[PDB]
Amino acid sequence: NNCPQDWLPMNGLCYKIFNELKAWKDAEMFCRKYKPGCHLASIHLYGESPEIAEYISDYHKGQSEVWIGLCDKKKDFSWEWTDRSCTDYLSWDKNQPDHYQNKEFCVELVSNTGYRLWNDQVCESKNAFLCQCKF
Amino acid sequence: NCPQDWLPMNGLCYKIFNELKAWKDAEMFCRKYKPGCHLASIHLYGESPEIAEYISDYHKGQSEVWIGLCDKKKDFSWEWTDRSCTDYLSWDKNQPDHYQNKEFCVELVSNTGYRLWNDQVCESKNAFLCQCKF
Amino acid sequence: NCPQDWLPMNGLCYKIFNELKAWKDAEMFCRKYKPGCHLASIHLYGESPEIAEYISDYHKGQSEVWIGLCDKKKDFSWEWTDRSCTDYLSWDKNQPDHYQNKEFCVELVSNTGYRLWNDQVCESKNAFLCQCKF
Amino acid sequence: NCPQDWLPMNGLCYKIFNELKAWKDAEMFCRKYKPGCHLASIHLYGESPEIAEYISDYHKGQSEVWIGLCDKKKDFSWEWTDRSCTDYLSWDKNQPDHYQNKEFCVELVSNTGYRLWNDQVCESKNAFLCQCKF
Amino acid sequence: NCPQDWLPMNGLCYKIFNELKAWKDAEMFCRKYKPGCHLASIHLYGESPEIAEYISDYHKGQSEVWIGLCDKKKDFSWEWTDRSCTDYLSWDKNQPDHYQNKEFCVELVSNTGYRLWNDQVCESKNAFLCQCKF
Amino acid sequence: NNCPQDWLPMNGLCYKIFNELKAWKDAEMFCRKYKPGCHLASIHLYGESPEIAEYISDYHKGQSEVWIGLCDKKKDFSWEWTDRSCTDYLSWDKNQPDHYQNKEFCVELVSNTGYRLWNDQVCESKNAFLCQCKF
Amino acid sequence: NCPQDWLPMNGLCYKIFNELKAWKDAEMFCRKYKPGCHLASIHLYGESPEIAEYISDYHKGQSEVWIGLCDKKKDFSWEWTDRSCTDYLSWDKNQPDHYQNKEFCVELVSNTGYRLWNDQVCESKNAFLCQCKF
Amino acid sequence: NNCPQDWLPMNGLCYKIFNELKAWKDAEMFCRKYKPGCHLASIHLYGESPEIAEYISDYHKGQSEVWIGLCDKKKDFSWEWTDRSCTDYLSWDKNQPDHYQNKEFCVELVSNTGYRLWNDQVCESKNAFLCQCKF
Amino acid sequence: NCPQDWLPMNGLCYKIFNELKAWKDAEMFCRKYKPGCHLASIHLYGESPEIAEYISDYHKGQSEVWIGLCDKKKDFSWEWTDRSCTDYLSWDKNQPDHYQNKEFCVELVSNTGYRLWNDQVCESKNAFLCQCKF
Amino acid sequence: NNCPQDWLPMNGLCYKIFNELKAWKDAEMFCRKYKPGCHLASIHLYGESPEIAEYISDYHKGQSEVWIGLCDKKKDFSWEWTDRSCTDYLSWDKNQPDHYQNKEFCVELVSNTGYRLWNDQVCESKNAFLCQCKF
Ligand SMILES: [Ca+2]
Ligand SMILES: [Ca+2]
Ligand SMILES: [Ca+2]
Ligand SMILES: [Ca+2]
Ligand SMILES: [Ca+2]
Ligand SMILES: [Ca+2]
Ligand SMILES: [Ca+2]
Ligand SMILES: [Ca+2]
Ligand SMILES: [Ca+2]
Ligand SMILES: [Ca+2]
Ligand code: NA
Ligand code: NA
Ligand code: NA
Ligand code: NA
Ligand code: NA
Ligand code: NA
Ligand code: NA
Ligand code: NA
Ligand code: NA
Ligand code: NA
Repeated sequence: NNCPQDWLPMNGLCYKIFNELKAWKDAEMFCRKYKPGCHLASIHLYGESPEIAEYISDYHKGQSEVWIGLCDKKKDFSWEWTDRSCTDYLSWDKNQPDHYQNKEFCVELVSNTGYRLWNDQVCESKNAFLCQCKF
Repeated sequence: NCPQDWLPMNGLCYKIFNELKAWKDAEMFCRKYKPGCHLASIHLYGESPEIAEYISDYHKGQSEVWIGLCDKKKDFSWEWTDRSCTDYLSWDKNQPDHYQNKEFCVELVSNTGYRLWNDQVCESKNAFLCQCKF
Repeated sequence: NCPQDWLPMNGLCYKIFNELKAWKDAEMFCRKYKPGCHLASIHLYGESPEIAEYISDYHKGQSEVWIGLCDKKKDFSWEWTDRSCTDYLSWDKNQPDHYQNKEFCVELVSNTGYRLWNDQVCESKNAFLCQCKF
Repeated sequence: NCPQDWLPMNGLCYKIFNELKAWKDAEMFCRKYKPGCHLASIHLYGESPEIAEYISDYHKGQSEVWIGLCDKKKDFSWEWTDRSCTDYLSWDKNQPDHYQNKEFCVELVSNTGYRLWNDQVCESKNAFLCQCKF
Repeated sequence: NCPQDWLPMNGLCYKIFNELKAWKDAEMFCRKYKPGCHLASIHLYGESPEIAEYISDYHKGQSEVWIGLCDKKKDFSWEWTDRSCTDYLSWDKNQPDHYQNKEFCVELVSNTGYRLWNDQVCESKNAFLCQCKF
Repeated sequence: NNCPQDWLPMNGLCYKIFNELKAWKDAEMFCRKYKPGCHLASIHLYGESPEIAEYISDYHKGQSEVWIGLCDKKKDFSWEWTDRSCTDYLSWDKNQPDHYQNKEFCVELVSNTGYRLWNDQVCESKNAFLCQCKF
Repeated sequence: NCPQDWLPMNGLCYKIFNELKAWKDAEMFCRKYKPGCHLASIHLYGESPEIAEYISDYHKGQSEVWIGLCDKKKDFSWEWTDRSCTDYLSWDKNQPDHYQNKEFCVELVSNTGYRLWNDQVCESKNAFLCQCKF
Repeated sequence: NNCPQDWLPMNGLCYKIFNELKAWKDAEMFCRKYKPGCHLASIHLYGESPEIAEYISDYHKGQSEVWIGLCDKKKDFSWEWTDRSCTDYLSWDKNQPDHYQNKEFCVELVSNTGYRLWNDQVCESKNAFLCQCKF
Repeated sequence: NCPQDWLPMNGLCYKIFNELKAWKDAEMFCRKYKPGCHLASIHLYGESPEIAEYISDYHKGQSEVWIGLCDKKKDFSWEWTDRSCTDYLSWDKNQPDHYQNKEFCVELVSNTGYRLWNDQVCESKNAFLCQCKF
Repeated sequence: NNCPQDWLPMNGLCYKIFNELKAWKDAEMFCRKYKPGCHLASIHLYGESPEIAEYISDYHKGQSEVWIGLCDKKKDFSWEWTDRSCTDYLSWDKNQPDHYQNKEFCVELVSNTGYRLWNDQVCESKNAFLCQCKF
């Protein structure tokens, strides 16, 4: 909050991009075991996506897509944040979500959009990821 | 304003200690760890999931977990050690029950993921969850 | 900022209405009573007993009471009418049950003091609890 | 947001009622006077002298004053009727004492300026102080 | 702190007016209704459904609804009449499109539940949503 | 809720001048029984004296002094407000308090100073008085 | 906060009076209107347009408008009549100018839309804008 | 910052017990010279007393009593805090303050009560003491 | 936080840099210095004097100072790089002037104490002022 | 608010006394060049005086006077703070300000009154001085 100087402060939390390529579950547990009170980031405001988007475009090593903490654990278009927050904001890319081949149930940030809009993607895909934390 | 090995939550800092201690022996450890600490208190439906998940990830152990709830008068009058109000409950199946009329301290049950509570014999030994102001 | 025939609670204002209406009819009655009204939403363990006592003291009859929770998708996707977050639950025992796949609207149960919820058939004509900004 | 005939104190409204009534009558009178009303609960040192003058000046009559503190278990475990915490005591000398046997309700003592408390017979008729939320 | 025929939201008061007026008339009507009023501005993602449901319930008739957003410079430089920041957008599919370079005022689209926007001829006669400060 | 329109709003309390001439101990009781939560006025900040001064000069109908709620109930220079507020501000006139002839234990605003400065006075003197209320 | 015919702005109420008066008498009228009123003061870059528009809408007839800024020392020390700090300026081009003709009071320039300031003779009858605390 | 680690944070202030035995005036000056903005502690709420009590009982090495920043320098029951705070709260033990033999004008916390209640005491005695600091 | 070598003002931390850079190069420097950094934005009349004194006492050289205001689409539409609104202006005499239609980036004028603004060539190597969020 | 330990926290700012002797001109500049966002101290509340008065008395290594950031630049009783704050508070000493021999235009705190009250004195006089900083 109280954020480290290599983290992005925003609306009470601290956000950071991780360039390692991990599957969605791998990345979630990475954040949670990084420090108490960490998850894959949640978004809740129209004005948070641009600030996140620009931050990734400036500190992202590579071009890998970026996981965030939205999941469809019931495979029925009921999307949930892993920080147990409330799905009160959506920023989907065109024609998404689409459950392509019924393989996609996790959510990434699309590089083509500036990491601004969301896409549902195959869980086991190995991407970069964005942790959020309380400090 | 917590140390980076603690859980921030609603202005206080929480932490799981893996050593085994009796309820009283656990409360005293927290109190003497640093000025202004106690066995943790819970006051919101939302704090119960948050704690359960923190423990399930950082509990370098196996056992159940003490919290600072005690039936002092032994008549279902549950006080917190930190002297805060008892305005929230999260019991397990058919708890509290005073099994053998020797159970008066409260623990977090691992079979529930550490979300529900059970009254247990105070002199038994578990891990515990401290609660500190920093 | 709320009239005296209503209960003030956490910035919003509630009132039990005794005329029986089906779930849909009740929601719309609140909506058109005044701009910014819905069937009530509940978000804290502390809000439940305060609503339960208000109903008991001001409710005429022993009928059940509608609240703004329903499953529009008919698959356990519980959504409040006022679009607030489903961040709290107080289900009765063995609920929700989707009994005979006719129950999709949630009521407060009378013989629990109105602390616990039950999903019920939408056409059932109950009392209802409005929630309004002012 | 208090009306003019009430005392505004710390976010609640307080008013004395001079009609003589037993304790359970006083509590239910407030309850049904308006939604969100009970007998007064006192929580701060600074609140006792403020209620003290208010009653001293607007108590048209001469009686003791019920407040919403009672030993519902009859074993010196006192609870407020608004479900609030018991985080403050302001007893008189030699109180509480369960004198004789049935002194389980709490009254404000006129010989203290209505500042200190005495436990008294449930069924005794007194003036009473409602607190409400407007 | 709103009247009852008005919708309270995030510190301001909103109301739908069903008389059909061109954009500049609708702005001037709000302005003269009471000091400190303008055609509504919208600043949060959650504000849109709130307005969308209000209008649907209270829109006597069937029209598009003016809001206080216009492109005075006729070059995609949209400004709110209340001088607030243009920190939020909620366009309909393909809009804004400056059709035939004659569309510079913003309306709410009934075919989206009044959630999404379209740029429209300013002289078109629409219902309108005033926004006042009390 | 707010103050009534014939009252001065200042820092959460309401103040009104009353031109009736009363003894200090009658002034206090008039205020206390005007409405629950009323006492003779209490002043706590440097900037409060000008606001109270100007207000009186405009809505005062007379040339009398004005009682305020400061009292030496002990008769030994222990000045206390009737509202139980903190004696954390002083604005004494020249050579005050004086305990003139061991009879001056109640405090009045001095019209000769614009009603900005205080004077300890005989309590039985009949002056105007300033109430202070919570609404 | 305010009455329904006043402009609420940043915790105060503003209102224009179309009667013509000399500066001194305008100030006197505001002060004896209601306790806690003066000629208006301006402190933020963003307030001047908010006032400029309010007047342009509710000013009947035409003239210039007084505000509560003057110079009693007769140099260039401008003091508000509400004793607030002179921490914001907004003069018209080449103003102030002491056009030694009794020019020591400030008015709003209709040629700017009532946004920028000008020093003009005190005795000149102009309209005025009061600033009240409700 | 907002309280070191061996200090007790409470209601926006920091507190610490010093077991070095000192006189009441000596203890005051010790605090004031420890850091800018320090005094012998001040108590203001019914709930503050037991939090202090529990803290002292746990962290007080030694057995003596404990000074707090309340004294009667007018020697007439005019009790005032050294930090200029308002005497808006009392917590005396039974039969105190008793000005025993007109020697007692400084205040201490009483062991018999768990350091919860107060006692007026000879200002020259040697007790431990409780500092209070803004950080 | 705000390091002791930065200027605290209204929740953000500002620091002068004396290394001479083109405007884009100055912006990309800030953005890459620390997450949450851009060229400075200014929003209050009172912010301009405080920035001015800071630069006059801490900058080295006599270069004009860049800020993050830019006419990106080159039509007198000035936007901040940190995405805050353009609600404040402090232009210099007869500025902006798009001189020779080659000036689209905004600098501070040393000849005004670094208080007023001027549009300038985008690659004019100047000192710059970063605005960060710690 | 984030004051280091050698500074006085008060009402959101940090203050410190410097015993080095410097003129008013020089003292104001040393503060401003110490850290970004510094000036000679400003005072705005009745209660700020005794809190400053006591801090200086405890930490002043000298017998000298103390500069504050108040001066009459126009030279006509238009007292203006150097931090550009409002002159909303006065604490003038006895028979001050007095422009003694039309030479005194800057303001100091006098040791006579425990550094509580103000005197206008000579700009070029070399006194101790008090800085005020945002941290
Ligand atoms: Ca997809
Ligand atoms: Ca058990
Ligand atoms: Ca059911
Ligand atoms: Ca008794
Ligand atoms: Ca269009
Ligand atoms: Ca006298
Ligand atoms: Ca002129
Ligand atoms: Ca004693
Ligand atoms: Ca230029
Ligand atoms: Ca002098
Ligand atoms: Na988030
Ligand atoms: Na807790
Ligand atoms: Na609700
Ligand atoms: Na209460
Ligand atoms: Na709006
Ligand atoms: Na007061
Ligand atoms: Na103003
Ligand atoms: Na204290
Ligand atoms: Na800024
Ligand atoms: Na200051």
